[PDB]
Amino acid sequence: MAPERLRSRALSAFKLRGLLLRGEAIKYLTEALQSISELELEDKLEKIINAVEKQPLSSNMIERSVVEAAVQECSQSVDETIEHVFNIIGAFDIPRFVYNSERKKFLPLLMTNHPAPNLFGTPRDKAEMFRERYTILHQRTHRHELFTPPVIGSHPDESGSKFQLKTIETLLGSTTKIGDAIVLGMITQLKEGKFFLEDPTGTVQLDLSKAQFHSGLYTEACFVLAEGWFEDQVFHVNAFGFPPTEPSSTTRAYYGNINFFGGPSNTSVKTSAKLKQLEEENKDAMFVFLSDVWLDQVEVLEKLRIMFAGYSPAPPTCFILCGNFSSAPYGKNQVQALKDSLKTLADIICEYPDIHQSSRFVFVPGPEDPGFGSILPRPPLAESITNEFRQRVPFSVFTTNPCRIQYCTQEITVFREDLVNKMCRNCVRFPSSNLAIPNHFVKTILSQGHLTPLPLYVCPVYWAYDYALRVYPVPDLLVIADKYDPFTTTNTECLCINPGSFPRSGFSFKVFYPSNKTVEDSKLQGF
Amino acid sequence: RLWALVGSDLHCIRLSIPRVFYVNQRVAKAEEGASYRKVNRVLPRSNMVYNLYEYSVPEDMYQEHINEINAELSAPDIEGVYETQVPLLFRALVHSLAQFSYLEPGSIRHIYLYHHAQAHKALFGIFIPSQRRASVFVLDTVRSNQMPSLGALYSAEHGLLLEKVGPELLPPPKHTFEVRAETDLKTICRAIQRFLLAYKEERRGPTLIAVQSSWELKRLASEIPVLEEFPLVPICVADKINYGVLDWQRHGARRMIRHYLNLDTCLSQAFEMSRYFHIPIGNLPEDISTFGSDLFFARHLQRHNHLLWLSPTARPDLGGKEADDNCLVMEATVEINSSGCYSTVCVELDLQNLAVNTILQS
Repeated sequence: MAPERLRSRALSAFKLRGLLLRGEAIKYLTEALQSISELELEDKLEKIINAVEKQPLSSNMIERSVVEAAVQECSQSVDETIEHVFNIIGAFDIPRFVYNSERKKFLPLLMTNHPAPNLFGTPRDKAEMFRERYTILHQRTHRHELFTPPVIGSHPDESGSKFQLKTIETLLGSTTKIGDAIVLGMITQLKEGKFFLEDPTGTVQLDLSKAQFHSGLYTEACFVLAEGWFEDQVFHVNAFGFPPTEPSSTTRAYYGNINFFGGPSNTSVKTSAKLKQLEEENKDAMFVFLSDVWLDQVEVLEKLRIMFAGYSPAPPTCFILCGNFSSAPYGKNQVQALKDSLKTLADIICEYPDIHQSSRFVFVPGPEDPGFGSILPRPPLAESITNEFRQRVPFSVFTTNPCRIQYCTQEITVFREDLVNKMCRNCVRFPSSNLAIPNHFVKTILSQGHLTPLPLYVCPVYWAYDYALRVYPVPDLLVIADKYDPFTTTNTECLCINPGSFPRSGFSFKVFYPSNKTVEDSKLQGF
Repeated sequence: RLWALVGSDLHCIRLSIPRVFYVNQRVAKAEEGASYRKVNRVLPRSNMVYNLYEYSVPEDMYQEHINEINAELSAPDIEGVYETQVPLLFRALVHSLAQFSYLEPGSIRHIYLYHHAQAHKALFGIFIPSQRRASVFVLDTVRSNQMPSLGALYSAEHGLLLEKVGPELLPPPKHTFEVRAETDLKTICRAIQRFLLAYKEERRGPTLIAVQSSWELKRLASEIPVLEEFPLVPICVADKINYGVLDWQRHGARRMIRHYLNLDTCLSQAFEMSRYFHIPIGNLPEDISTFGSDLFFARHLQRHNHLLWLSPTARPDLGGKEADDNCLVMEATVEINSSGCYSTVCVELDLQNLAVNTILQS
């Protein structure tokens, strides 16, 4: 085709749509379109212009990179992809949204006055953690059926389905011995035995002589609906309860499909037709999850060899190895032992090259593993430890703890901490045994909407990064890796699972199939 | 397995003890013993002030039956959640016991051996008083052999202290030698296994192996099977020798032959330590050496019963930790800085052993 007419028509095609091409962009475009004639040229131009406009364009002027991506997408090249299909997101990479009350909308921080998060936070940020936790739970609470009736919704007035809400500052006043007060607030043992409630407006004593408590494991720093009456600067509790939990369908139906989970997608990955198709392109799309994988033990390494033997047929897309990787985490000794662990793991992986090229391997280190273990979100394992594994197994990613894994349209959260024991020791009211403890824990986590519903000295967190620990909206998987007990539970279209601790589960572990969201037990105890 | 001394070299028996868990409940939860006996050991409940629990009276008890907890954590002495773990070692039997004076732990016959090594020159060392055959077996300079293994393994030097600390050895010490050698990964350990199994039958089979040091590859546990006891004859790694190894004026006379007398040194040291806490040949001293203080303190905390002690990798004997109490760990030394000199003297004083002096006043 004539280069001058091809250039003129391509420039005109972009110009009529209001787009300007730089010299490199138009040159590359003419080279890419040189093999096409008038039977296809204009349709090709319209298609690639649509591909350009789909991208996050910041200006009418187009660099060569944008048209490169557009024409490559027009030429496919996304067949059997891993990008857009499987992402591991570090906790520091999660977008920092903030809920604005006047707009009643989540805004990204670039659209606000909020500063960037950093470890050495201000005195304000320490309060901002709990203030934002209250804010998210507050906007969650007021959208429940407890909301006031509409305009003459009932001929007699109703008290918000008998669940009308108030804050602490409102009842510090004329409302003495009002028998129907309900307040959202944080439980605190602000004096020993003399518990208090707190919200962003103020504080008040809790007379919890009767608790009448709904199922859930109550601790200090838990936010609760305290139902009771007020007298003598004391809130006399009639009942305690958590705020009701939302499904992600409800949350995204209200706020739209914002990508709260993070990752490359601008929208929530749960709503995408192409990604819905790519999720099911492999009927046995599959992942494996383990924890406390003590590779400083020869026994763990040999049993891992047997597990690779067992999953040579139908290998996963990725193996997920949660942390506390060591029998003996005790410093320099374990730095060298983890180097040896990863050398031996690379040897084993090269002894199964089919699994090496078929599966990825990701690591979520625990609080006891070497490095900045004790404060969350933990950074990844030290790069000097990983370096040989980086070059010998490029099909692997050491990442933060917690980390967010996305597989196509589904949301997986991975977090290593022995939190059930922490929660039950910081318990305010010993729960009823009729519901199992992992169900109590999962209900508490989902209702509190946070991975660490405990005081800061119980769960040390970098203050400005506390949003990364937030469970909101509810994901597809809560992979809470914990010594306590391997388990599987579910609520609000999530499956909340624990792979246990591999040396103490008798070397049992978990398997997950996102194509049908099923979970299977690797019951390989005699392996 | 308990290893002990008849008039011959050694004898042994297989035994077990009820390994205490302070389960802290027989009332609702129970197992095959109602062992709420004689509740007195108050110190874990006192250690737990770092963990902050109330009313905390001492204990309730039962055997370690399985590798799993009663997760419905509770107690009848006063209700709460507790460690319950203690029995990290067995120190005396339960189901007869002597006074354990006159412990006289020196068995008479043994083979002598040594493991210290360069990666390229590994010095597997046989050298004994009866047999003149010795060894410096293997090196990765395969074209040659370790040269001082004759002319300095033969020390040409017998120390006068041999005649003083000698009665713990049956034949007199004797330090003239000849050697043999090998080089292949298949042959060294396998051959030495066969050698030592045959060597012991010169003394007749049941014997200790007096390994003078295990500085190579921690060849104390990582050795081929012993068939009987491994005593803690190895010296700690004091001579951290990693140079080119042929400097045997020290690396042969002192490192090999004078460290024969370190048999008598280490063993007599361990024996006289056992006079104070009755564990001779498997005792911790010259390592961190805490077992003297730890086990005396434990048995005194049995005399007035308080606690047999836990020992995690970190410090304490208690559960969940409030970090505010750790802030002291997270974070008198005055310099009066008289840069003028006034009542001119040799300005000086120096003070020692102040820690053991401190405790006396309270």
